[PDB]
Amino acid sequence: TQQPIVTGTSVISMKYDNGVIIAADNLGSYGSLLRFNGVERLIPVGDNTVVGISGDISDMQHIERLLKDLVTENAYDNPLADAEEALEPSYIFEYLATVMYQRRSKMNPLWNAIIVAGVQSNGDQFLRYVNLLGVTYSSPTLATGFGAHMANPLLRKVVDRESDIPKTTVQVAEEAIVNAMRVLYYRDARSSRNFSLAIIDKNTGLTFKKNLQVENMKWDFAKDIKGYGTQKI
Amino acid sequence: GTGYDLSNSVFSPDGRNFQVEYAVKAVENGTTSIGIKCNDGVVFAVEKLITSKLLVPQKNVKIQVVDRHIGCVYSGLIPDGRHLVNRGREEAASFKKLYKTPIPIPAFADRLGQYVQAHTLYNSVRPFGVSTIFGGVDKNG
Repeated sequence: TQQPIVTGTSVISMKYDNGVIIAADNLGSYGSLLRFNGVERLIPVGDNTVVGISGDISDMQHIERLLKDLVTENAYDNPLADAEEALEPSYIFEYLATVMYQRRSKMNPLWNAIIVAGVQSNGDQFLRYVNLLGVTYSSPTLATGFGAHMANPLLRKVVDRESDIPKTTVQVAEEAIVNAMRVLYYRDARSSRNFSLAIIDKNTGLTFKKNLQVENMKWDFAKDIKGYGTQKI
Repeated sequence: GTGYDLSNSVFSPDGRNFQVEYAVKAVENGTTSIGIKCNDGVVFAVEKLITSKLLVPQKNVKIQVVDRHIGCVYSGLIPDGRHLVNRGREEAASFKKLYKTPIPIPAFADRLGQYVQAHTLYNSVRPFGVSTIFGGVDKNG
């Protein structure tokens, strides 16, 4: 991809004491046109990994097909494909990052930003980010696009360092993620009110909430704004 | 004349390819493997010869999976069976990539058949020393 066409906006995610949470709005924009609603941009890989993808939607579908075929090929000649030798978040992320860096080095990048979130076999939380340049990094909070400018400040208020992760309940993390999605809907011109969320916990399964909506929207004060300075009526 | 059985893809005066029949002999000397088509699916079974009790039980799996819906078992030279299963996995992968839906069982059967038959067209390659029972459930049952 030399120039993105149909794109998806911010993907946000954060760690908490028992796992990870990741959210992304269900919107595929065509330039400034909110063209495709109902675009799932969180891809669960098995039952312990969710890949959130932002950017070109065609490349996102390519990544989806790659993840499906990776799961399929991991099942081959592997009786522990449902047990010890199942696909780990770190494996999926390293594969994705290798692919992204190779595509970047061939001057034909997958125009995306990817956040791999999940829980390792030993219960450790995995939360890492790769992009079309091959740049990789991990943090207690991760976000792509506008989320990286607006959601990350709100989420770091909750989990500022590693020590704050064990103190963060899943309720606090989910509330922070939903508030960040609402703020993004407030101040991102290419965002959607409908979004999907995914919790990957070491004690419970993978919880995939779909068709969520930004609620509790503060718009009343807008009735008191008149003109752009000197207008009185 | 004579010497027809020394090279592959050579027709004997009775119209036979003796190298293929020798491959079938190699197949018949293999362990037993069966497949049963039922009303809504298929079952595959195989006998694994426990040469000694040093073999780790429940390991050394013989039944292989292609895509997520095709099962393949074979009798004969196990490595040739693994080779054929790898080829079939490539075929199923390419079919999924192009046509989106998982490969139907007749399509996969023809892929494997064309591969095995092509291995009987040239003297520079050896015929496959396996018999393969495979199948599964597609949109047609």
